[PDB]
Amino acid sequence: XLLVTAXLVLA
Amino acid sequence: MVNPTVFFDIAVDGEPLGRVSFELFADKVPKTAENFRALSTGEKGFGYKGSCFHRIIPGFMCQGGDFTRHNGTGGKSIYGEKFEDENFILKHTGPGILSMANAGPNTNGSQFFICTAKTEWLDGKHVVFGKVKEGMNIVEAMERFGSRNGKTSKKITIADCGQLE
Repeated sequence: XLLVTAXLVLA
Repeated sequence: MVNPTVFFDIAVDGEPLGRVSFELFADKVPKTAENFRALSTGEKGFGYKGSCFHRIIPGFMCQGGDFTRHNGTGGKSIYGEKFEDENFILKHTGPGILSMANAGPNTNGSQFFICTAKTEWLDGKHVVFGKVKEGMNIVEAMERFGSRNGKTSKKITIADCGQLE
């Protein structure tokens, strides 16, 4: 999907 | 504080692309603005100069600030490994918003993203702390080097950064 993470990038 | 302005000079594989400057909202999120300001000046003897935007997704955002690992797993704040979500007063209102990337509540480090679109779904999960002042066309040009999965066709680096005012 559209997220901005640091470590587990999701969809 | 009276709102600081920071600049990044972007390079693509070493060739210069130009400068983007940011207004940091130190009047609403003083702690978060200050962490980004000092990492841009490198005054604690560590910061963003020489790091790269490791994930750019066209129509969404450009992500960078992982000066430790260069890939999304590292980076650190001037307050230590991580710090708390100061507040969610400002929203992700459109292109040019600067906001903190994290790995869940109160995990802010040094990673950030420049929005190239309105990202309302991130409201209340990520702390908005600034906006692009000058150089949005440099950001739209950086979007073109990214992909659906965020991998970049060239190494995009912050060749130099500092505070202007």
